[PDB]
This record gives sequence, structure tokens and C-alpha cells, in this order.
Amino acid sequence: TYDLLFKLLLIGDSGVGKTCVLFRFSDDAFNTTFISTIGIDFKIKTVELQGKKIKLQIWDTAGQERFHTITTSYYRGAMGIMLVYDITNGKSFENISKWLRNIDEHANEDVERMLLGNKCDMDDKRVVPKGKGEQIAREHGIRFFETSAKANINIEKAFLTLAEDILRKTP
Amino acid sequence: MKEEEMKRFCKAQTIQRRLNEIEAALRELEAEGVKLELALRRQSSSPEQQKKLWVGQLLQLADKKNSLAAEEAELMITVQELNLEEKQWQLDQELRGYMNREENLKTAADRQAEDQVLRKLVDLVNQRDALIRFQEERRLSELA
Ligand SMILES: Nc1nc2c(ncn2[C@@H]2O[C@H](COP(=O)(O)OP(=O)(O)NP(=O)(O)O)[C@@H](O)[C@H]2O)c(=O)[nH]1
Ligand SMILES: [Mg+2]
Repeated sequence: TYDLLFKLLLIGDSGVGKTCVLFRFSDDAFNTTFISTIGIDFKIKTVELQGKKIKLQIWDTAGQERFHTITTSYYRGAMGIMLVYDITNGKSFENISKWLRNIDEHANEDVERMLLGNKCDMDDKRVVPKGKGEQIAREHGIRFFETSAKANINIEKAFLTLAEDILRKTP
Repeated sequence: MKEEEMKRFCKAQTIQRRLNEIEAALRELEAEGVKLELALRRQSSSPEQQKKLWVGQLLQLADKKNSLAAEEAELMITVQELNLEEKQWQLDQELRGYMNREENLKTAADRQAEDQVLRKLVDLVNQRDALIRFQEERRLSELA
């Protein structure tokens, strides 16, 4: 039914859009009502890359601080991690440094890391210039995309790119 | 959502209907195979052309049984997925009830109960993960 199982993980502050980003990828749908994630969840999406059927198990974490210890239990199994901030929320981007340290402490040493600046449809409420995301990604050697779950901008591209980078080192 | 509760129930009913269809089909195929296996043994008098036909029909019964059995196996996992997803949804809703109450109104027993529901909810996600891991172990085994 599939060739390979990849484990992905989404982390970042509460409200930045981790759950909507996943829902747009898994369902091609967007919902405006904020339902905060409680503890941990995951969804399954199977994709085809280079003739292989890749089952993605995508773990979605609670960004609320209360759930931090629950969420850190799930870093170590991840093969790729999306760090998500909100381009309209300056604090969400300042905390990316902290989320990177969490990956340093709890994830596997060779996990793939990808930075997502979400809500890129809110140009007129932007606080984080795209160049700051590009710069911190350059400083860590990681990929970076500005995304929008609402407008469906770079959602498929982000997830499929991360999956290709995992697949590229699979044998 | 609440949409998702209904869609989960309907999908579970649909799979149960198909599982019932497969159970009936497998027992009919089994009876047919027994009948043709008996004809091959009893009727060695019979021409090779007729016995070649029975051998061919036995081979295609075998192919259909394997296909039905593979479909049944995948649906049985989906049944349990939907059961776990429904249980997680129930715990999610119960915990949001506790969470939406002002902290000033919570007794010590309320806070203990909320913690317990959160522990159960995380465990349900871990049960769903264990099912994913079961499928990956069967994938590895079926491959070899
Ligand atoms: N304009 C806009 N709003 C978005 C976008 N993505 C999410 N939102 C909105 O932002 C809010 C929070 O989204 P959500 O996915 O729940 O964020 P989260 O990171 O999962 N929060 P948590 O960590 O608490 O579970 C919701 O109101 C949602 O509609 C986007 O691309 N554009
Ligand atoms: Mg969420």
C-alpha cells in the first residue's frame, strides 16, 4: 500500500497556524475559527515522489506553553520538523531561536529542519520582513518558505520539499 | 467539524457493509474450491481438458480469495482507526469543557479530572500511533 513511512513534526508558538497549514495540505481546506491544539495530534497523508508511495505521518503539536513537556516527547522520532512562525506576530519569530534550541536538545542529530513564515497573505499586517526569515535560515543552513494556509501559498511545496530531502538520504 | 463526527460514522457503516460482503464472498469461494478440489480427485477418469479447466478455475478462485483477504485486512485496520478517532474526539470535547471553565470555579477534583482526561487523550493518540507502527511492521514482513 506504500513504500516508505516518514514522520514529520510541526512546532512553533500558539496561533501561528501549524494546524491550518497541515489541514490545507491534508484536505485542501481552510477554516477561520481558532481551535487550539490540545497536547499532540497527527494526520496521515500519502504522496508519490520519484515513483515511491510515501506515507507521511505528520505530528501537530500544541504551541501553548502548558503542553511543552508533552510535545518534547515527540521530537526524537521526527525525520523532518517544520518550525512555524507568523509573519504578523513579531514575538512568534523571536521565539524561533528557542524552538531551534528545543530541536537541538530533543530531536535526532540529523533531523531535517525547515522554517515556515506563515500567514503570508496578511501583507498589510506584516511585522517580520521576509529577509529576516531568509537570513536566519541561511544562518542555520535550512530551507525557508513563506506560506499561507488561507490562500494556499507554498503549502504543498513546503511539505513535498521536506519529504524529498528526507527521501534523498534514505538509502 | 461535527461534520467529521457524522462522516466518521458513515464511513464506519460503509466499511462494515463491505466487510459483510467480503465475509459472504469468502465462504462461497471456499465452498466452490472444495467442490472443484473434490471433482479433481473423484474424477480422474475425466478428460485432461475438463480437469485443466478445473485447475484453471481453482487458480482464479485462489487469486480472488487473496484479493478479498487483502482488502478485508486493510478494512479491519480502518475500522479500528475510526474507533480510535471517535474516542479521541470524545476526550477532546470533554477536555475542552474543563478548559473553558474559569480557573476560579475549578475545585481540586476538577483539576485532577482535567489532568486525567488529558492523559487519556494523549494515550489515545499513542494508540493511533501504535496502529501506524503495526502497519509498518506488517509492510516490512509482507515485503520479505
Ligand atoms: N489569515 C490567515 N490566518 C491563518 C492562516 N493560518 C492560520 N490562520 C488563522 O490563525 C488562527 C490559528 O491557527 P491554528 O492553525 O490553530 O494555529 P496553531 O499554530 O495550530 N495554534 P496552536 O499551537 O494553539 O494549536 C486561526 O484563527 C486560523 O484561522 C493563514 O495562512 N492566514
Ligand atoms: Mg494547532
